[PDB]
Amino acid sequence: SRAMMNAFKEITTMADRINLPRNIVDRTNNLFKQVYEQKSLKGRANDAIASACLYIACRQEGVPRTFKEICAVSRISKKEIGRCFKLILKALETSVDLITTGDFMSRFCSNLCLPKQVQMAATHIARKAVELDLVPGRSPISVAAAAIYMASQASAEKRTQKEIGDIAGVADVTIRQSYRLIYPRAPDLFPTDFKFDTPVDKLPQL
Repeated sequence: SRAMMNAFKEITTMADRINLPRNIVDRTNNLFKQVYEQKSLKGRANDAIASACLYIACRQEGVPRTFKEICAVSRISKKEIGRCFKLILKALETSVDLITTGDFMSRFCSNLCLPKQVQMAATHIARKAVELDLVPGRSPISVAAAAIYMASQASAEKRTQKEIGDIAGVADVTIRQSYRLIYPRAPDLFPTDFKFDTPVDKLPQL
């Protein structure tokens, strides 16, 4: 047992750089030990397997912007976390898709001190994203709550998957399946309003 003890130090060191509490460090640790012996993770990326697990326990509630942020905390082969991620996600998808309807108001989506600047900026992204059909996996209203958590990372306004997506009582497959594939290689969905409070000029991924 060696790499196993090395993946536990990368699971707690990653949450310490994401500004998250030990709560996310308790899920990323139990997430790696639960998928550390999978039939596709003999041990070729202890830091890449933990980073993904972090994007899970945090995407549920405790991560601003999106995975693009949970990645800035880890730098172990960014070409693997993407794969190993789909593996730790299949072992625990979610099964929350049971609303995707109580998000048309978009008024209670800013109960965490969020500025309307990102509220009108998010609608602009889902405006051309839903009108162009880039990821109609679930429904259109899903792009509404996914555009709110997507604008938080491009409107110089960071938030949390909880106060940004959980407050929408929509579904985890709406924000994660809305941007999971709503861009070819960047957020080029803005119509012209979203001036891009943040200087990303290329902020893909949610």
